[PDB]
Amino acid sequence: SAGGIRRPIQIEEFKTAISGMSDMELAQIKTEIENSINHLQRSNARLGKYIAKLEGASGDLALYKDSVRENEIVLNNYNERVDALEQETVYRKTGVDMDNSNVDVVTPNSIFI
Amino acid sequence: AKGSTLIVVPFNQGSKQDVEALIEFIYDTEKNGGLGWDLDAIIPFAAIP
Amino acid sequence: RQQLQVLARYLKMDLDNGERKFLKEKDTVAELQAQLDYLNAELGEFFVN
Repeated sequence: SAGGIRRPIQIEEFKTAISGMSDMELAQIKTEIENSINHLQRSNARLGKYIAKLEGASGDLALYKDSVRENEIVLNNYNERVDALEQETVYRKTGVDMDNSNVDVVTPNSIFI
Repeated sequence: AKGSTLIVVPFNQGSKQDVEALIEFIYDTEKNGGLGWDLDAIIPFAAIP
Repeated sequence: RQQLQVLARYLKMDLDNGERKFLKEKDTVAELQAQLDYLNAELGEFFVN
């Protein structure tokens, strides 16, 4: 699918495209993005080790730092795209009177005549 | 107008007891908790359709 | 008296259950009688008979 393609996509164009799809297509995209999230989080775990190993000891440290900084920009797009999946999902679970006040029967005419 | 008064009472024409009590309530003295009046006119227009 | 009481408690037997239901019904007697006494007054003895 064109949604969740391992690279960051603009949200407003996703927020429209998500509307005109089938429910099984949304579940396929939702599965695909979560796999993409686990791919970056296991990537950031590996980048986290190479930070903590060298932080214990400044060339080839800033290059690890902007690599995990860049992954947070792409990951910020993923859970924003997952947030649009949640909002599209929840839109599809909506779609005696003795006073002569009423009838003035003191008068001969009021009865029905 | 001057000298005019109006009294509203809840009332059931249907009930015997209410009729007897109402007439007593008009003519009984103020000191026994009445009006102490004497009627000059009766207009019994009440009825149902 | 006390020896009886503890056995009644053991049997989960309520001694006063009768009188409770008795007191309840005589309250409804007075209630129906009050409604009866009213209509006798509103119609007169002769009318009802």
